[PDB]
Amino acid sequence: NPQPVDTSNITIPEKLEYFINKYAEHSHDKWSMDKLANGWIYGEIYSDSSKVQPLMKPYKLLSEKEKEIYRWPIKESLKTMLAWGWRIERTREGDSMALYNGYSPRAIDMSNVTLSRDLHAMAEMMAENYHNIWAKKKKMELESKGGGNHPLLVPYDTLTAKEKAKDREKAQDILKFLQINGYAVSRGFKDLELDTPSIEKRFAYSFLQQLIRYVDEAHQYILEFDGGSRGKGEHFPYEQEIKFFAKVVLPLIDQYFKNHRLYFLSAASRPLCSGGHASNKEKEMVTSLFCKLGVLVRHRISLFGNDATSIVNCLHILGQTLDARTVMKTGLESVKSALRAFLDNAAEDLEKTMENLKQGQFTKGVTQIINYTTVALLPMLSSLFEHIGQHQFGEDLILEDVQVSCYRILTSLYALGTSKSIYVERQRSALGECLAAFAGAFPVAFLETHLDKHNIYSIYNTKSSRERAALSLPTNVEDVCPNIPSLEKLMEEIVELAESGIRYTQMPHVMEVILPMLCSYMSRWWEHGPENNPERAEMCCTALNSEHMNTLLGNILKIIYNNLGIDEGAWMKRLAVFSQPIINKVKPQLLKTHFLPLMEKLKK
Amino acid sequence: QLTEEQIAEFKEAFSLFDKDGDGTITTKELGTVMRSLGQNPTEAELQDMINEVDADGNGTIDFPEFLTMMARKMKDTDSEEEIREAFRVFDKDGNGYISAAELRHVMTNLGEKLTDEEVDEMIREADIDGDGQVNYEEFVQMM
Ligand SMILES: [Ca+2]
Ligand SMILES: [Ca+2]
Ligand SMILES: [Ca+2]
Repeated sequence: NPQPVDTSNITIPEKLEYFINKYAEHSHDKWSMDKLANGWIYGEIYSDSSKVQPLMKPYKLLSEKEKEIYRWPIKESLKTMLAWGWRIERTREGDSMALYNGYSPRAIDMSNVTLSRDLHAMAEMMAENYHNIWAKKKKMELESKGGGNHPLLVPYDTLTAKEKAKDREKAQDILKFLQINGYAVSRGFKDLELDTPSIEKRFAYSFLQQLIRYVDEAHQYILEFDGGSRGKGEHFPYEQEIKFFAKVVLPLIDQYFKNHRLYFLSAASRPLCSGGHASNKEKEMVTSLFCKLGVLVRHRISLFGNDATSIVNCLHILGQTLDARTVMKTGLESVKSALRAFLDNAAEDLEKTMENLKQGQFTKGVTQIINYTTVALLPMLSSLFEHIGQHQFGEDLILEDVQVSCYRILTSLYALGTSKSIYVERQRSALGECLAAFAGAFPVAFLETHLDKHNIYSIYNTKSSRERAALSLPTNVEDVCPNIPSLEKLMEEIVELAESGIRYTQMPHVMEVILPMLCSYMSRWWEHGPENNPERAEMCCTALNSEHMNTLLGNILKIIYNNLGIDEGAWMKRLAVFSQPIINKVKPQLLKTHFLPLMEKLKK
Repeated sequence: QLTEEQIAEFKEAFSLFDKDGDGTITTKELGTVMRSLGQNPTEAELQDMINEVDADGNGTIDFPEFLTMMARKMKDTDSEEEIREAFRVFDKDGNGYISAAELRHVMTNLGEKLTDEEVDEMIREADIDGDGQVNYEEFVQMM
């Protein structure tokens, strides 16, 4: 269906008439040359039957109508170019040929000089329009005949090069004669303003508003499913919407956040100095989306049809893609409340887990919360601490009130680890990596309170004696989290652990919580002690010495040596994931002749 | 009578042989698979053996016919038995947990060249249990 271009509203101007007459003369010249080469020469009378042609006469002597069939295509092409919004500006040659003012003509060839690329696209498009006008007239001709579809009715782009040849050649030669005259025509519009600082134009920003209000719609859908959960029939018209959510949005979030993790993590910080700057508001709303997704997945696992693992992976990758320092330096109250209520939700969740795993041994909500605790929660908290400690943004993320929230969560988690059962044996592995991440996350040395006072960046000292009482602070940094030992205490624990040589089946919780704990603990206080921060003397978070380092290495290696005699198991293969930071930690000087015995034993 | 996930596993098994995606296994399409397994068939042998399974007689067995031949045999426990059969033979270590080191070593048999380190990135995805060394339970998670 060809759509017309309207040319009635526009009309031809009069200063253009000079070039119009000039190009009419040029067309007469080319046509005269064509007929001379064809053999048509001047005739006494205009007779078609006598097979002669008088019209080699000059354009001064050509009649008015013959000028009209030159002016007609010319002025319609001009009307379809001015109707496009292509302005025409002032040039020099009008004034130049103003101060000018058996014959063989000669026509300038359009072939030599070449057009620019922008006006080449312009010419190709306007030749597309001229082909469309040809399609118009050919189409009315085809309803007139009634049949015989012309194969050229296909669109301009569908046409081949030979089919495009005539219309294109018209484009080049007319605009080329315009430029040889000198008249320069261009786009009529220059852009008025660019809203580049607006984050709204960012595709990620738009996709994210989309994601949050679909997440809110899904939350309302879950509220509907909850209001129908008191009834017996949960089959609702919202089944299609919830399965669309589950099999589209969550996979789409998953793929998007794995493909653009480098964008999300760093606002062009380490990579890609040119671009990839994730907006601060974008990071804010990404954290909001993560928080509301965590709220949605909570207490509602049983409704999901085994895609809860996919949701867990989505929440996991969102955790690796979270940012915290940007939120703290510039954060919106909704995100602040979401994070505070998420820590609180973890609080009562852990509390009710200790309550139910003990009380309700013998007796659905209880089953879904138990499954959540066993699988869908501990890797979640581990990944949270993992990105916190990886990016060190936790320094200001968990600065106020979240030190005490995280350290009481540490008390609950440590009590859960010290408690043992079959489900706890099944999850011995998770506590190791989780507490590793939390120890690499916590900014102050939550083990040793001794030098945390000397560290300025601490909950109690930074918030001082009045916000001390305002927050959930009992005025004692170490006592607010009682069960957790100190560095000193864990040191004697390790030394008599080495001197004892306990079996895994006896104290599984010890090596499956504390060893990765310290293995990822140690990294931050490298840079926060005289360890890798020789400067900032006596102001460091903690102070450690190479002698103590070598002693603890000797204890761990000797328990591993005793532990080679029980196959050494894949459970230290589990601990090996966070021992990889330890084997990057270890200096190459040790990698010369201090540890070669143990990797030789591994080669055994 | 056929259990719902079995047909779903029969879905994918049907597509494992239906490369073209139309749901029809032509003799040539089936034939290329049997050369890939080493056996060298005659065209008559393939077209003879394809007739017995074809109840319709169209010359190409569709999935409803494919189910009938699948129902002909006792795959009562052969599915997970083969899964364990592979886990036993892929367990070159014999520790009960299959290391990632020989994961590259058996996938090379088909001709793949994926890097040594990246697979243990993928085995870590398989090791949601975090074992660092894949067992049958991880294989069950895989399949
Ligand atoms: Ca058939
Ligand atoms: Ca193995
Ligand atoms: Ca494993």
